[PDB]
Amino acid sequence: DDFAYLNARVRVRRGTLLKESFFQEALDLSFADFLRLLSETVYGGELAGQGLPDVDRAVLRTQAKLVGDLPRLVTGEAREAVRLLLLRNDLHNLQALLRAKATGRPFEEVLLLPGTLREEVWRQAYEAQDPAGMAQVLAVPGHPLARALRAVLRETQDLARVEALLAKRFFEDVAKAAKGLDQPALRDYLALEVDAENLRTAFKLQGSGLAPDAFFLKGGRFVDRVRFARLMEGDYAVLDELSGTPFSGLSGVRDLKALERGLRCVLLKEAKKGVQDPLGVGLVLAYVKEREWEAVRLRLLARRAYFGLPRAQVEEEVVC
Amino acid sequence: QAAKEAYAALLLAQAFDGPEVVAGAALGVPPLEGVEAEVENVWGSKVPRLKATFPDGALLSPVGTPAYTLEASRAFRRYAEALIRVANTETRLKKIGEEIKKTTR
Amino acid sequence: MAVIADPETAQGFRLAGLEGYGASSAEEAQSLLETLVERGGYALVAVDEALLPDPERAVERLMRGRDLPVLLPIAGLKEAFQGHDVEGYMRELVRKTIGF
Repeated sequence: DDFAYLNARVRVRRGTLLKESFFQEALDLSFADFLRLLSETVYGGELAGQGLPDVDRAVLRTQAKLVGDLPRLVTGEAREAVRLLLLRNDLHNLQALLRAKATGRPFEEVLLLPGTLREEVWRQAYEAQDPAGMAQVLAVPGHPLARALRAVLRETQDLARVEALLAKRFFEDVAKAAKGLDQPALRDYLALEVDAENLRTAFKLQGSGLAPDAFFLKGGRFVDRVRFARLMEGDYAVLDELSGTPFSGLSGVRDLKALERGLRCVLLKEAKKGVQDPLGVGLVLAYVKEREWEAVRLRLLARRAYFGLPRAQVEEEVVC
Repeated sequence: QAAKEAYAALLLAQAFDGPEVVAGAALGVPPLEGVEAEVENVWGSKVPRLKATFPDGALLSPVGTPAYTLEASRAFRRYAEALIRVANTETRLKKIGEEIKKTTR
Repeated sequence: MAVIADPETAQGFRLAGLEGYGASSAEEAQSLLETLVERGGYALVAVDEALLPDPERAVERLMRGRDLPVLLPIAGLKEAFQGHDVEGYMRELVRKTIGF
């Protein structure tokens, strides 16, 4: 098993993470100067073309070899712990894959990177012609996200529903396993991920007339059914009573964009102070949030530069 | 500008979240008369008009990108609505063409 | 529908609720434009101001009249653009109404 070698491999990698002062420089640059800067970094090391499709691809391929190769390098008890983190990036691939089989559209225009399910699992799944067979091919790597899929697929074959019940059931699955793999660092974070999900499920489905109890799943810290119901009526006075959590910063805010920005920045923060717990999954935890967030800012800074958008429209979203 | 706001900021975070966004949202406008065509007889010959209002949803796609997904879905409205103005003036342009030409004639 | 625009901005009009078939393939998007309106099996056809056909006669002679509109101005990009107010006003005054 064991994170002893694996943590060590990641510590060398934390050396080539992009510090805050790069994005600071990049805003001052035009697209031509941005491109010269980008090539110094490790995302730059996969670059294959000046234009936009190529920037999206260099970023993605950097994430595929430095982050998406982690579950293979461990096994067992190590592997389950690392796997839960990786699983969110796999769910994104799965939801798109499930949707290409079902609505008959090509394999293309989806997210592919390795994680827990390999590239070949997604190709064999795609080519499967019965949803049940599609499901056994997915169940081969082993993970809680299969077991979550399997139960939802028994109730339904409707696209929109499978998507929602899979996500709900999946975070519930994740939580139980994670609580049983211990460590304070992971527990604090898990709580925030669920709390953030809860808020966020409420925002995405806002005003659809639905049940507010459906947007609250266990794992919480301070949020409950009533806050959800008020929130659903359109009242944001609930967020103004929400303190003692690091979402203290959501108070007095009522725009969906500022609210959701806020949750992603909070989750970033928890993970960045998990490096005072680098033992076990703590360090990897911090490493994945930072590679993800970094990749996102280079894509936003590249878009902002190419189309000559307003600076303040993106300067605020590239810092927490 | 507030349509495009999100669009252009969801291109390199899309091309694999394209799938997700189109799913939660209300499916495509019909290609055969998705718009509402109105007929109207008026001087300057019988010119037909129309208003671009159709369903497309807003702030209701589940899963995906936290901010951008929902903000892109909402943006569809700012196509629709905006397009009605040009929907009436470019058809008015063809009417006032007839008049002007017959007048000078 | 179809919106006929720049490749990257064409992208955002292919999303559900809307139906686009854009992209540039020419400087006035003739390659696409012509073929597409020829059928008139789209509820609306729209051509932006980042292309816009300098010979409008070309289109009319091919579609052969249409009871649905064509070439609705959309900006076609974002860079804080709002010159499409005064531009469209003069577009009107040059070909019809009073002079200057």
